[PDB]
Amino acid sequence: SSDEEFKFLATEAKMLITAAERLAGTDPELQEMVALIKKELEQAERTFRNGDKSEAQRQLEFVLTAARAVMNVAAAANAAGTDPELIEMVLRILKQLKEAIRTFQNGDQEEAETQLRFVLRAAIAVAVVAAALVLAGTDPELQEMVKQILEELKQAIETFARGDKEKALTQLLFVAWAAHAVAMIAAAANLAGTDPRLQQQVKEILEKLKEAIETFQKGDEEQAFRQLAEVLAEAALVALRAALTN
Amino acid sequence: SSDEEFKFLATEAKMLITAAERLAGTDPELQEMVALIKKELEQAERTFRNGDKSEAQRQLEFVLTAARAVMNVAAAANAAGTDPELIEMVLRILKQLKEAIRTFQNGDQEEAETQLRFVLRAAIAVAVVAAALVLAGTDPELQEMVKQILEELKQAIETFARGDKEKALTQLLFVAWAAHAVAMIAAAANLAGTDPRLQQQVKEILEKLKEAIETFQKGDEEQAFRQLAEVLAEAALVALRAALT
Repeated sequence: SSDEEFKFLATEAKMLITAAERLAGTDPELQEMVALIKKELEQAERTFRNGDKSEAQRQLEFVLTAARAVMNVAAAANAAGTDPELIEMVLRILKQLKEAIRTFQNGDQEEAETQLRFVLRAAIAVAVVAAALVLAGTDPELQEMVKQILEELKQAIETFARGDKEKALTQLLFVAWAAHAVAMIAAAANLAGTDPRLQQQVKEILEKLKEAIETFQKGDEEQAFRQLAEVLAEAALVALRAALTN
Repeated sequence: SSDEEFKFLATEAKMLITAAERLAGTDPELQEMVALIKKELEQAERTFRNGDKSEAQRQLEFVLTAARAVMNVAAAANAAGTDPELIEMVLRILKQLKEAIRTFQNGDQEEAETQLRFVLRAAIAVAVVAAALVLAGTDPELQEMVKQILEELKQAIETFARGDKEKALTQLLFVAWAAHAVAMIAAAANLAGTDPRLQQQVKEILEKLKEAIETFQKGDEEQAFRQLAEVLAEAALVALRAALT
């Protein structure tokens, strides 16, 4: 569609791969996925130099989203440490990413792009959840919430594999925001320290997040999504307040 | 065009509007921009009920990108405080978002969508730098680095305004990853605390990022982008190490 956009896409794609290669470390599964996506990047470059440029761009745009996914998965695998629940989720997201790449190579591009839209959001959510658990430290209330978000992401991935992609997409949207909220609450509690004023505001916002999850599980989706958007804003503000004290 | 996709985009777009309203506070310029995007959202919902559902989704997909940009701008202005450099970039990005919305309303949808590609990424960048400045505290090296990122972002906005959209997008891409790098390094410096061994690693990684920016300013973009990509991974790894102590 444009030579200028191709070079721009190729530059960021190599950047995601370079970071993914480093974050993958010694894990053979992460290294295999990065090399697989890297070979798809170089295949799109040969097609741009030789054959169809508009087709090479569509392959590059797919490669870009796969590179960002594998980089978040690799970052999630590092922060996950030895937690089996997080490690298990990294494996499920990796397998679905590999299947989507095969589906794109096979020619079913619409299905593969539909799959990666779900895979990319799940990869970012598990990275944010993994960082939240690390930031939570030894706080039991924070670890319980992070574990509660993890199982919700597990149900969304399983619902997607069952066939109901629409319901799984709605659940993954809720999981993605609840993950971003708990990561800021955990960062707030870390930055608060021994300050009793900020540590009290963290518990209150943490209670509002649990209520938003309970609203989603009950059935009121419209009210649950509104409650979560409010919790995320408050979590960012309390994290800003705590960081200003340091 | 799909009904389930439209309902999905509308739910997410309302989430961004809701969060942007709280982050904007009493800012009259921010709340006005949120209200304009919110009215475009409701306009897309009315078209979905009474007219072309395919055109309503195309409008809603533009609204979603605009709503995510105004949320990051509100978060940036909230975290920026009275910082004049960050304030200056906030209204410049806010101004560009306004023109792109009026462009979409005039019928030129392709030019408006190309504008939001620059505006959204710039809005996320200025929000990350603003969070990096707060995490920096009084650290002069982290403050100087944050200012260096903001200068590159200023050049990218001005180059985009002067016509060369290609060069501006390349610099804005560098600005975005460098912004994410300084935020993780500043978070690592905060999480390290009084650990001299960890602060040396944070200090050295900050220097590797400074060298990456100098390679970009020298003209060698290819090597500068690889260096920035390597620094970003190292910044994420040192913040994890600092958090585990």
